[PDB]
Amino acid sequence: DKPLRKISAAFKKLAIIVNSPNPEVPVTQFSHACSLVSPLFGCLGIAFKFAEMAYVAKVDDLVRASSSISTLVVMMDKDIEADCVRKAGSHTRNLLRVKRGLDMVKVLFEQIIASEGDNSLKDPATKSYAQVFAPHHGWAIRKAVSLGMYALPTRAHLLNMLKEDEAAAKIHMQSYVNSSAPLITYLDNLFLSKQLGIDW
Ligand SMILES: CCCCCCCCCCCCC/C=C/[C@@H](O)[C@H](COP(=O)(O)O)NC(=O)CCCCCCCCCCC
Repeated sequence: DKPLRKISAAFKKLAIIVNSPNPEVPVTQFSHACSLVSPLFGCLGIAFKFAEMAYVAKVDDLVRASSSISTLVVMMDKDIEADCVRKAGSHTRNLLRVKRGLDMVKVLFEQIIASEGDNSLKDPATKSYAQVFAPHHGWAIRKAVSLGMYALPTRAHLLNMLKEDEAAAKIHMQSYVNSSAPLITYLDNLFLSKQLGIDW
């Protein structure tokens, strides 16, 4: 019942698996881990419940994909063979949006850690969003998100919703930051090594 701990435990397993040469990452286990992140977006206010749904929709596709597909590589190789990589709703396309979700949380976590003593979430939330999603979300979406900033809870309140004190929240947020880093790099390299790009 400790959402940050579930997140930290799940991504630590992925970081371990992935710090192997030639890793075999199960879609099942990957999408499960990703869904553990979902509630964080809920904790960022009622406007951002919509950001949660947008994230949850992508993760849910990875979940359905995992019923008939073993690894993230196999998933991308299928889409590559059907030439449907960037088609709206393809597993690989959703995979890329989900990777950004993870990065989003990671940078948010960094920004929150680097802004201790500030009880407001506005600066960490806008900086992390500008960095991760500004190059990809259109003007329309970004305007909405910018409006969403006005419903942000306090820092202390967020922590209360995650049921952590300052010290514990810091350890589990830092853990996710540590674990998610090589995973994101691994996911980026999956797209780069197949010349798909990460910008679409
Ligand atoms: C007046 C009420 C206030 C409304 C304010 C609206 C709140 C912002 C809602 C943000 C949802 C935008 C998610 C973007 C959806 C799609 O454009 C993309 C591409 O999907 P595709 O075209 O392949 O179907 N979806 C994503 O990139 C999923 C990313 C989900 C996580 C991003 C939100 C995180 C924002 C954090 C802000 C603290």
